[PDB]
Amino acid sequence: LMSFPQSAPHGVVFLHVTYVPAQEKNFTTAPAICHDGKAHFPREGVFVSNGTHWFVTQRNFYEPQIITTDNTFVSGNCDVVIGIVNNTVYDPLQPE
Amino acid sequence: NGLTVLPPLLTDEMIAQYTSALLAGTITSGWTFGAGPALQIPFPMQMAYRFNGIGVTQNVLYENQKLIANQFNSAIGKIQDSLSSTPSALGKLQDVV
Repeated sequence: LMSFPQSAPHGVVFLHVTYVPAQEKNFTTAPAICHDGKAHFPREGVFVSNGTHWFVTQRNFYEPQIITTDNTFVSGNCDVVIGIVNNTVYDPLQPE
Repeated sequence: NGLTVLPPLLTDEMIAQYTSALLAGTITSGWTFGAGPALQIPFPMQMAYRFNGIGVTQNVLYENQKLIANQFNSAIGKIQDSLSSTPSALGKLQDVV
């Protein structure tokens, strides 16, 4: 994250403030999601599953979010991606 | 004549074990084991993260994982072929010794 220098006799001491993750949990993951016969891939997150539903979260911090159109991008069909699972994709325009 | 060579602290077996642990951590956790606790992750997802890091979308990997694995296996084979073809690969270590 950041470091703070410190004066020392004939030397220097750096206070390296680093980010260390902890308290990890296991989740089921999938490389892509197939809803409208089309493959979906997360822009920056990662597909995870807690056993009941599928969510998108960060690759460095657990933050489950609904799989929406703004979080994924379509590229190709589903039968090419190996290990793709079937799950619905949310669309913010549909409620309005 | 007094010239005595001392053996290193870490033997070849310990160096091999360290290398195998590094390799296992790399293939099972990516870069998470180096920053902190090891986090299991499928290797295709690790390759997708690497491609996103080099500026390539992960769909290119999810559509050509087979070809990429074939090219990786061929490169690994060619590495051993080059190592067995000529001893000039370890010329630096040979010159040091």
